Amino acid sequence: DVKPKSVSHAKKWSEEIENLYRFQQAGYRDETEYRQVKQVSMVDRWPETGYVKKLQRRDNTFYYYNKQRECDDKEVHKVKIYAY
Amino acid sequence: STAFRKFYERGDFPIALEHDSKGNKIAWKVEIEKLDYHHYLPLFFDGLCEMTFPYEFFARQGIHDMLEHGGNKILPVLPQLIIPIKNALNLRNRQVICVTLKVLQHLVVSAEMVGKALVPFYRQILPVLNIFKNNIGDLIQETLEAFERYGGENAFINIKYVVPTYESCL
Ligand SMILES: [Cl-]
Repeated sequence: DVKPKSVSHAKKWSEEIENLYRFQQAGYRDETEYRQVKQVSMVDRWPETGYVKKLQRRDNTFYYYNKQRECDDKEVHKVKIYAY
Repeated sequence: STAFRKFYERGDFPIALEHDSKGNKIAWKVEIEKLDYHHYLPLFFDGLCEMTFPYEFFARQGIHDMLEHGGNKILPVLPQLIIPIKNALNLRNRQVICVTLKVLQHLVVSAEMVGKALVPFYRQILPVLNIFKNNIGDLIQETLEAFERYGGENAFINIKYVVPTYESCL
């Protein structure tokens, strides 16, 4: 099965971290696990920033995300980086 | 095919649509390591079907560079490649099969664990090869041996289930 090999924490915000924060807020490690749990054509993203716009959670309710950065520097360190 | 052709004409196509007279390299507008492979790698695999110049040149060169430099970005995207690989092979076109098998060979050495993660999808992708098994016959054998070599302990039997004539000594 396709699952990550290892996990570390992040300490500097980035475009990568923002999108990981959005998946994890919704209960998913990353896009790989989101696409495993739900049936997805394409993830809804904001055109200008590429950020995740909308995700369906496990109980089938939906999370929506701002066009602009949501991940606070103070919350960066809580985002997990998975290695594959 | 049609999806790859729309992709090719978009601004967000990450390859510069230019030919340098010195050589046949492709020039990337965007650095490969900054592309989200979840978006870009399946689109390039959509172009396995492509046989029309110049689309097929850029589909093939794009796939190669993204596999060569993907590193740890490739495995997480493997599940999204199965359907494109399967659609291409199932056209039953010899030229598409030849390029696709070379691509699959590159895929299984592209990064660690990719070959093993391919094993559960053998039954989706290998069946059409039985039409073309023992030039394409030698390519099929060489490709199946690559799969077995990097597929771990469960590779041989799973190849043999779908390709009953498969014999190998590696
Ligand atoms: Cl290749």
